[PDB]
Formats: sequence, C-alpha cells, structure tokens
Amino acid sequence: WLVMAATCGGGSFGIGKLKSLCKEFSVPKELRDALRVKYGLFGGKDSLE
Amino acid sequence: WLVMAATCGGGSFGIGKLKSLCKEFSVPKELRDALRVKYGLFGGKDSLE
Repeated sequence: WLVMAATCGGGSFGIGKLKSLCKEFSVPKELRDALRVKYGLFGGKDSLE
Repeated sequence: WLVMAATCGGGSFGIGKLKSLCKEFSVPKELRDALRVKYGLFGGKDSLE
C-alpha cells in the first residue's frame, strides 16, 4: 500500500465515516468537527427576555 | 460514496461503456457522441458527378 502510495505514504489527513446498513437517520458521519465544540449553536436557540 | 467523494460528490460528467466478454468487434463504447449527429461523414462517402 506504500508502493501504490508512491511519494506520499502513511500520511493520514482526515477520516470519514458511514453506516453499513440503511435505516432511520441517514448518518453521513463527519459532524465530529462540531463535537469538540459541544454546544455551538444548539445551547442558545431562541431565548430572549 | 459521498464520503470518499469529499468536496465534490454526485456530479456525473460523462459515462463510458464497455463489453464484458470479448468477441467479433472490440466495442470500446463512447461513439454515442456521433449518434446524435446521425450521419456526419457516412452519408456522403465519395459521390461526385
């Protein structure tokens, strides 16, 4: 796999994930980016006095 | 397949076709381009009075 790789090898940059079977919610999975930012927009939806 | 796709996905541009088995005429199939032009050069081969 380093031979097919040629000049650049063993250099992971980003890993995408997906569901094998299909059901309920589509689950195209790379929302992890907004997981470290645990509550970016969801905490404050429409709160005003 | 959209995950491997990354930034560009679901954007077909051109579809090539080919024969599974081998026989008679090779049939590398993308002559469809000259099918809408039904008779471009074949209609008039070498006709002259």
